[PDB]
Amino acid sequence: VCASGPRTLVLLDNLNVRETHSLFFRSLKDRGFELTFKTADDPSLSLIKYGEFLYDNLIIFSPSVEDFGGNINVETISAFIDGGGSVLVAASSDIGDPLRELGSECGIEFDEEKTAVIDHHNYDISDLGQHTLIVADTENLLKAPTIVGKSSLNPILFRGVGMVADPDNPLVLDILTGSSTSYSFFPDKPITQYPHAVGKNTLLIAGLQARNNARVIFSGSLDFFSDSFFNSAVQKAAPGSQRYSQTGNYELAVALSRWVFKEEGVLRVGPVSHHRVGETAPPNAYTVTDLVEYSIVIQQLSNGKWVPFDGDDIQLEFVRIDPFVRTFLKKKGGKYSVQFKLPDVYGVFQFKVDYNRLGYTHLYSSTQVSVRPLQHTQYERFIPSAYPYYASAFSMMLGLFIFSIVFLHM
Amino acid sequence: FNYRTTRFLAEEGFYKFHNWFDDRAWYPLGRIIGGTIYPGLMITSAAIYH
Repeated sequence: VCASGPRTLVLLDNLNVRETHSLFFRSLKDRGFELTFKTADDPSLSLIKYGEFLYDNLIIFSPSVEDFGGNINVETISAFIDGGGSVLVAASSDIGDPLRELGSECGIEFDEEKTAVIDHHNYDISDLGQHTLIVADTENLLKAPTIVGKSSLNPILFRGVGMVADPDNPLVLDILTGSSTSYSFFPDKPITQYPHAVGKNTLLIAGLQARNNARVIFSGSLDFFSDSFFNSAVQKAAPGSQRYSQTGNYELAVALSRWVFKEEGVLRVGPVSHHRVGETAPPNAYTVTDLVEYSIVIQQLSNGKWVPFDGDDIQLEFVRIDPFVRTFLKKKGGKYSVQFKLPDVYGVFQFKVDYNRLGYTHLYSSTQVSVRPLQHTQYERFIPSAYPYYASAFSMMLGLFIFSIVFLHM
Repeated sequence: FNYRTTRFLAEEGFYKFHNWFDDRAWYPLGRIIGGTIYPGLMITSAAIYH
C-alpha cells in the first residue's frame, strides 16, 4: 500500500521533454504510477474538483513557463502540498516567476533569471567553455540513507540555477550542496556585489518535510534528469582527473523519486496502552508515586507492507510544563514499553513521544493523565514512634472514669 | 463555585467529596478542592436536600 496514490500529473513546457527524459518516465511508470502528460500552459489543467484532489502527485518539468494554465496557481499548489500531495519541481536558467515564488513559500530561494552556477575548478571536460557544467562530488551529498539510497554513487552532473536555503525555516533539507569553490552569479557580469550563493551555501537539490508530512523536492537543473546526463560519461576538465564510464545521475534520481512519493521512510503509530502495574485497565486517576507501565507500537512501511519498526532511539517523556522524566523505550515483544514511578508532585501530566529523525516521518503522540494526591484513608496509621502519644490519651480516659466512681461515693 | 460543589457532594457522598481533586481548573497545576474549601455552606444545603 502506497501512502500516496499512483495518480500523477506531469506538466511539461514542451512535449519534446518526454522523449528527452524517456528513461526517467519509464522507470517511474514501471513502479505502477499512472502518469498523465499535459502542457503546462494548457487551459484545461485543474487540481481540485468539488474539494477533492484529482491527482496525488505533481511533477512540474516546466522551467520556462511564465504562467500556469487553467486554475493552477501558486496558492493552489500550496493548498495541494498542505493536503499531503508530493510535488517535484525542476528549474533552469530560464526560470519564470511562478517557480521562484513557489520556492519562496517553501523557504527555498531561487537565484535571479539568467544566472548559473559557476565552478572553475571542477567543471567537466565536455563543458562548452563557460565552466557552468559542474561535476558534483558525492561528498557534498547529504548523509541520509533513506533519502539518497544506501548504495554509493558516482559523480553526478548538474547544470542549472543555484538556490539558497532560508536559515529561519528548520524543515529545509540541504540534500546536495555545491563545491567550496562554487558560487551563483551572472557569468558575463563581473562580481561587484556579494554572490547570492557562495561556497557550500549554494544548493543544487533541496527537500522539504512539511508538518503534515508532505514532501517537495526542488532541483536546480532540469537537465539532471535528462537521458543525456544519465548515459554520458564524466571526466573533470582539470588534469589528473579519472574518467568514469557512467554518471551517478540515474541512480540518484531513482532514490529521490522514491522518497518524494512516500515509498521510503514512512512510519505509523498504533495503539498506546497505559495502566497500573498488575492491572489490565487504566485507572481514572493515578496516585502520587504510583508505578505505571506505558506501551506503544510503531510500524514502518517496507515494500508496501507494514512491519514492526526497528528504531531503537525512541524516548518517552512525562511532562507537566517541563519534562520531569525522560527515558528510552525498550523494544520488547514487538512493542516499545517502559515501567517507571510517577513523580511526587500532582498535576495534569501528559505522556509524550516525539520520535523525529532525519528522512523519516515525524511521529508525535500525546495522552493526558491526571495524578492526584493521597487520600486521607491511605495515610499511615499506628506509627510506632507515636506510641507515647497514644498511651497518654488512653490513660486520660481511664483516670477520669475511676475518679468519677470514687468521687461520687466518697 | 459553591453550586458546583454542592451538587458534587450530594450526588457523590461526603467521603468522596472530602477527597475530591479537580483537574478541570488551573490547568495544568490542578487544585485540591477538598482541602482548600470551607464545607459549612455545602453541608447545610445537602442535608436539607436529603
